[PDB]
Amino acid sequence: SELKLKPLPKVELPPDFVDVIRIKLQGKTVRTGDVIGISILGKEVKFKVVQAYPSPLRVEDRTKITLVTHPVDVLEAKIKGIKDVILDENLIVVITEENEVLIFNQNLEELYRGKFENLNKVLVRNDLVVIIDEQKLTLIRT
Amino acid sequence: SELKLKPLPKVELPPDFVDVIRIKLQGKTVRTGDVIGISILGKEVKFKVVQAYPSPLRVEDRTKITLVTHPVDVLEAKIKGIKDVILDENLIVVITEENEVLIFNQNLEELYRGKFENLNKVLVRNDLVVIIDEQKLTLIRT
Amino acid sequence: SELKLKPLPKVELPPDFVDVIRIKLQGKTVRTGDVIGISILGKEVKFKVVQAYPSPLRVEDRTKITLVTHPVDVLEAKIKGIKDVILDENLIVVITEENEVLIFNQNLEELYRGKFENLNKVLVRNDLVVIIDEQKLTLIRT
Amino acid sequence: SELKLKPLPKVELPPDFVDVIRIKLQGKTVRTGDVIGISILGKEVKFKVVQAYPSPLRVEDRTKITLVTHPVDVLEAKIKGIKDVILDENLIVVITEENEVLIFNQNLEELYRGKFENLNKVLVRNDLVVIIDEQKLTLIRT
Amino acid sequence: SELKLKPLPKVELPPDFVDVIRIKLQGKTVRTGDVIGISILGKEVKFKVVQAYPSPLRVEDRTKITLVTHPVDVLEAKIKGIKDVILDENLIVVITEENEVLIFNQNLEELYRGKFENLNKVLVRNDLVVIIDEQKLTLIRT
Amino acid sequence: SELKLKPLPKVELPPDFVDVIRIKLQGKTVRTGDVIGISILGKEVKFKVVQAYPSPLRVEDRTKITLVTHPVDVLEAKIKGIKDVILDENLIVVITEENEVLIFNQNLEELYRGKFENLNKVLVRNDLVVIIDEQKLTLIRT
Amino acid sequence: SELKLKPLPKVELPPDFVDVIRIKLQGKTVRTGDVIGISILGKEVKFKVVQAYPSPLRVEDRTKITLVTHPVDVLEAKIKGIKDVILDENLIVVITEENEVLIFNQNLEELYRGKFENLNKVLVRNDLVVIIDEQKLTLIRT
Amino acid sequence: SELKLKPLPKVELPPDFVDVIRIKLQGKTVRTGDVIGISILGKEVKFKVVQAYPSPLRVEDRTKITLVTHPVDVLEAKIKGIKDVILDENLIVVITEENEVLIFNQNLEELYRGKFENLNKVLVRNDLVVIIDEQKLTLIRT
Amino acid sequence: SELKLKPLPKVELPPDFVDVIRIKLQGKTVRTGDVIGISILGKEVKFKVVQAYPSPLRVEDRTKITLVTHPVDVLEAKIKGIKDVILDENLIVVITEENEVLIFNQNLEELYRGKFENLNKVLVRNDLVVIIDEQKLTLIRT
Amino acid sequence: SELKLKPLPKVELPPDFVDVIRIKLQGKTVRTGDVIGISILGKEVKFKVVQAYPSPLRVEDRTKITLVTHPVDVLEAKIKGIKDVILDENLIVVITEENEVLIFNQNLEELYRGKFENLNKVLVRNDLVVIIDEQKLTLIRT
Amino acid sequence: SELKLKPLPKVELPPDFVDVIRIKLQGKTVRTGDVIGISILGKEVKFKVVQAYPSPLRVEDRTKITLVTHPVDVLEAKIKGIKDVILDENLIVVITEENEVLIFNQNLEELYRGKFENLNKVLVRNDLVVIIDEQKLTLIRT
Amino acid sequence: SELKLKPLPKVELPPDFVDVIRIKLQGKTVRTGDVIGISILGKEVKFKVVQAYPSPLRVEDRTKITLVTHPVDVLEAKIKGIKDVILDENLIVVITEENEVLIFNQNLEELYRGKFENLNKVLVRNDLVVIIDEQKLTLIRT
Repeated sequence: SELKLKPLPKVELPPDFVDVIRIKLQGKTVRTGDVIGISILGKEVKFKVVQAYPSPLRVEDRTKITLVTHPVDVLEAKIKGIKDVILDENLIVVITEENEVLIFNQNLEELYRGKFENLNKVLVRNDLVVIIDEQKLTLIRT
Repeated sequence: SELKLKPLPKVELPPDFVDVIRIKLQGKTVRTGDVIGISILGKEVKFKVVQAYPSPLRVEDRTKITLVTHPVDVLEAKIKGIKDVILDENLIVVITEENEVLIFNQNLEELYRGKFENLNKVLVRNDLVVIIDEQKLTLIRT
Repeated sequence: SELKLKPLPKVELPPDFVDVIRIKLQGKTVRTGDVIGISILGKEVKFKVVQAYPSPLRVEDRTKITLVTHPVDVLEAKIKGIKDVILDENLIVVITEENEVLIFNQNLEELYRGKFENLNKVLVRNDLVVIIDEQKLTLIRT
Repeated sequence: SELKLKPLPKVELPPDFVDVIRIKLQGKTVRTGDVIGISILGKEVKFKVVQAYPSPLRVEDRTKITLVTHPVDVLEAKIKGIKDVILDENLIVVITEENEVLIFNQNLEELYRGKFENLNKVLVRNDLVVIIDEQKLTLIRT
Repeated sequence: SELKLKPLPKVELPPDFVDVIRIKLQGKTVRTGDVIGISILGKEVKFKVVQAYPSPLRVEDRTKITLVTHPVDVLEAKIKGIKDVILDENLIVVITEENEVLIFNQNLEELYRGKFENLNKVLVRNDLVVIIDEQKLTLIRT
Repeated sequence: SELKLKPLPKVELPPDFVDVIRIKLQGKTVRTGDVIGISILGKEVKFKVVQAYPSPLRVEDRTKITLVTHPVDVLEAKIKGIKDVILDENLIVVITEENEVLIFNQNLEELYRGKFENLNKVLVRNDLVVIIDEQKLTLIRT
Repeated sequence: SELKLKPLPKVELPPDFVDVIRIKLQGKTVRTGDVIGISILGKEVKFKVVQAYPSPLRVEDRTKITLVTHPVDVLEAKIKGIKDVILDENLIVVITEENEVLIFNQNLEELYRGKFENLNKVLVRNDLVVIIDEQKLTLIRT
Repeated sequence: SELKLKPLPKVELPPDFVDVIRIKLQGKTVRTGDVIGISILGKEVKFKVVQAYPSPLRVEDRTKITLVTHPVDVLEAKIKGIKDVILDENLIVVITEENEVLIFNQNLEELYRGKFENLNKVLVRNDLVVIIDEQKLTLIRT
Repeated sequence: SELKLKPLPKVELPPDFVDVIRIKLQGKTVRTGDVIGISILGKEVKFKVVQAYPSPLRVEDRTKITLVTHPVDVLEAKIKGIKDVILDENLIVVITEENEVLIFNQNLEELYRGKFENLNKVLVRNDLVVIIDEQKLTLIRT
Repeated sequence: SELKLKPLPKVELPPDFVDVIRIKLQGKTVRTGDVIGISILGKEVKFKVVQAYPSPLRVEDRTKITLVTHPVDVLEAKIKGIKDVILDENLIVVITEENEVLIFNQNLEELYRGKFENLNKVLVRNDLVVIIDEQKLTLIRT
Repeated sequence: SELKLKPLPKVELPPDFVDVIRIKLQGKTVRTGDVIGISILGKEVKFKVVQAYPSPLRVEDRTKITLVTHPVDVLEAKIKGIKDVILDENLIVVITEENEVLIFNQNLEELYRGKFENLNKVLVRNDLVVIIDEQKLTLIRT
Repeated sequence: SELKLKPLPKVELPPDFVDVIRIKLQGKTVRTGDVIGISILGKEVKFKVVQAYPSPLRVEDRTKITLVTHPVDVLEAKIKGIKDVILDENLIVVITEENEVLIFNQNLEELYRGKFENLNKVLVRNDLVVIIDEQKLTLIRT
């Protein structure tokens, strides 16, 4: 059991902070990507579960807990057969090998999913995504 | 059979509202872009059909219904044989196989429709669209 | 007990979704602002705990659960005696009545806290915050 | 009683089309934003009701019907007792007499509705809406 | 009878050009604001009727004709009691003393006209015009 | 004979409006690009002759009259053998196969015409047009 | 033989003024850019020679005279064998066959003239002109 | 009596060239903007009169002559009783004591001159000049 | 007594590392901006003292230590009697009670130091700082 | 052995200060970025080691010491086998031979370090770093 | 007598550098603003005479010599009775109490000097300076 | 002996100005690139020594003097085998064929010089220069 946590955006640390975390999170179920509030020294402190191994995970006394210190949010998305990726202002447009078009925002939240038998083009400009086959024009607004 | 819906007023919903929607829409025909009013907790709540796959579609028991929490709009324009598309600042220009030029705005409302026997090139910059054939030059001011 | 949850960014909804949520979240402890992953129909779905009443809260069979549908993140911060607020690009600068300067980012995460006996000025431009008393100049970079 | 209409596809019309439209609308109720399909020369053409004065209205013999060649769109939202409005980039923020805050986009689609007991100031910049009372600071991220 | 004409954008001038114009416009009816093509020296030349006195006017031998030379389009609109004018990109918003709102483009074509019993505010930003009374919010897109 | 007219920016339509137009324009001579004021229902209404076929044309009983509905100004200019067209801010530069350079504005008014025996280059930037042969440099400021 | 003229004050002209101008310029020499004063109705009016084709030219009876409205100016610089030209923000950079570099501003006023034995490349950005040969690097600051 | 001059080609001059110039201009009249050719070392060199103080002026022995390097130009327009001036992007707008409005470009070339009986306000933005009096609204499009 | 620290390499830390830091730094003197290397898990890890309140400070047992997860920098410049401060694009200009002007960059590195007997005004725009006294004008180019 | 130094406060120095600095640094080890305090005229002045060649270096008698008047800063980060680097707005992204990705800011402070087994492409835009392999897509939000 | 010199952009410093400078500049005449090359350690080094007090000055054994270290160019110009200063892009416009207008560039080189008996206004925008009295409008383009 | 001088920015010229300059520069030593103030007609006039042949040079009666008239600063730097030059805002980056990197400002003052055994890349963006070999990353801030 591994818990990789990231304080948001900071934490005042008491002595033996690991024992405290273990006691406060004892028996809880945790998944990768979760955000958990923990009462420390009388004040609420949020932690992003950067990684739970495995996920989900039940926090036990044997669970190893580490602090993540990078001032950056890491977000992942499993996508089968990525043909091309287009990047605009807080827009991420992914086209798959089977002509499926996906639209994500800055938090990597899936804003749009579409299937297109034929697929001539996909254009991106600012808030706009235009999808072109040989029968219709599809416009998607963010 | 797939439905992606979202409420027009951003009100809080009971989690089983999907059942109410299913029984209400059972056997009815739904297209992308439709707006359907449904009584919830004694008040009518309007729902926009963000996407229907396919469209049109007849709601069955095995139809997947999805709640959307983002202001995505999906617009379509049925156009036969799209050869190429140009995307500029709030202008969408479409050129077909039969040498037709169509001009849309950012809301996919048609601003112009035209046919050209000969057709060499099509240029777009800001509010201006220039169309070049073998005989004449056509200036279109948006 | 009240749980106001917001799907991120969407959820495919099964019949009797409330019973499912109640069963999956049964006996868990939840605070306002948390983000929880829930396995639904074989797929992981994240929910932002928009509000837990009270907070923290232990999910029981009597707990009323509602879905939040607004495509917007609401973030709150309790600050005693707000004298003035300055707003720049993803920067929120707050000055208190007792000459305390606070700097928040776009996620309302406290980036900086400072106490200043005397306080002549606070200036903001882009990434920069300049703090002026009668003894030193304090610059804070975001 | 006045109707301002425009065709959705920008096609060439015979000058007496208004008569057929009149026979179509004789005795019907029409509001601003309505879409009316009418057969012209054997093909269906959709017309948008750019404006109806008043709205709603029942078409009579003395109802004036006007063809519009400009791309104006008119949207309205009934809100009782509007105290103040802030207009930013594709954001419309409305504050009522009872300290209610509503946030719309450029299509006048509701992004948020919230009520606030105390209310000192409301600041808007880009995607950010800051609401300031005497106790806490509320950040709304669009 | 007086005709004030403007070449668009130029005219090659023959001897006794006044007699030429008089003969070519023989028996025609002319209104202020019209644009007329006249065959001069074997080439079509466009003239803006900058002013017809009176308007409309029937061109006779007694009609006095003068050339306007300013490289600028002058457009006029009679409005009783102008309270305020707001000016943006190719947008002219006029508010009268009796709360009438008018919206013109760069060619002074009346894009919008509205009456509002109560009237708190009128805001303009780019393509958007927002009108605020004490009952509803009106959004106008250009 | 065909007359394609566009109301500017709108027209209140009477019954049998085609007969009305035919009667009002009876015996008049019309060229493509003309703008004509016609008194309809007691108010002056401007019509752009979007196209007269042929041009010029004498309106007769056989003349087919149609209304144009596109919210766009279409301007045409016959140019023999267009080699290349350059597009900048409200500037349209056309180069012919016989080394002639033409410069138009946003209204397709011929601002400049020039012949150049030799012709190496034509560069465009903002208001400036630079023409290069093997003997001199020509600068044209708009 | 062609003259393109325009009055300096944009005042109204009698249509036959060209005749008077002709009497004034009979047998005289006219160049591009010249300013010619002519008495009309008892008052002097100055006319700029927008273009003289060719220039210089001797005015005859067969000289074509055109009235111009738009404020176009034509500037020329005789330079033998222009190899390439770079056009930047208010900077015109010319390179000749024998490796001569000349720098002009937007008024075609000569800012610099220099000769370089070897000549590899010439770079331009804003106020800076960088000249690269086989021996040294030359920086020219505008 | 002062002359500020500069050569048109930026060529190297002998330090005593001013004497030769003096011999050339003895007893002649020199104005601001004039171009004077003078033989130096057997080759003609053109000199622009950057400034003549005053202008016009008759050259004497007591005339001060200054060599200027920087490409400054001085343009003037005699206008009696200038009440106010508005300076925008390549537009100079002048309002006189008797409510006359004159519009110039960046070359001080007159684009428009107009008289208005009453005169409330004058607004300027980009290409648009709006004139507000007690009777009508006048739009001037540059 | 307060310490806000953050690691220079963004490595994962054991949660009780604060104990190690406390025992390592017990009785030592620490100032804001200091960089202190501390052995963790057999590897030296450098920690930047983001803020020490007060500074300097001697680490005790009751000293609060905070982990920071963001790239905040805190810079200070001790300057006696600061009258006013101007913040522009990457320039910070300070004016004191004793008429001293100091110029810093965005990293708070001193670019200029100057004293002025008389002192009227100080203007800042981009790279230029203009200083106006009763005698002379001083231009400072950054 | 070469030292390039500059004073932190921009004070006036006696020309022989380098001697005192030499006596201060005799036999000491100096690296790039070091800060060295030296008493001049009775007051301590800090000097930044802008560059040391080589670094580290031990000051000898034959060590060259240079006074610098330009505001250049030089930062370096030892990274074994740098495969590629992408430079955006205050973001420096480094990719190594072993497919390691490191993200730094404009102060060369480490924001992130991560290792990726497979690695097709890395895209950068504003605050966004997108990492694309054959299985998943990784978004890094700065 | 004081000489304040600044190396451009750096100087390698020999022992007893003051004696060296004194010997190399012995008996030379120096004015504020001069730039002098001095051979030091076998290499030419430029020094800007940041200040000579008095100016001019003859370097003698009594002359006090100091090094200036600020990474900034300081330029001064004595102007009697400065009423107002306007600052634009690389443009500095100064108006005196005796209605004299002076125009400087980024290097404080006097680009323009003008006297105006009456003086209503001075407006600055980019390269343009507009001067308004009660008889004429003066435009100065830089 | 030849002196090529440039007035900054102007010079009032007396009769026999060459003799005057020769007498005023009597016995002085002059280097290429120097700036010298000379009292002429009672006013200090600055001259850039554009070229001294040879350099340095002692002004004698045999010295030939010419005036340079270009309103531009010409700066030269001898660099053997220039492989590539990158140009940004007031930044000039030069890479030699033997992997030497040099960084100059707008005044061609050598801001940075570096040797790199291995050398993969050099990137430039605004104030930043990044240098990449196979062992370290070098960042240079301007």
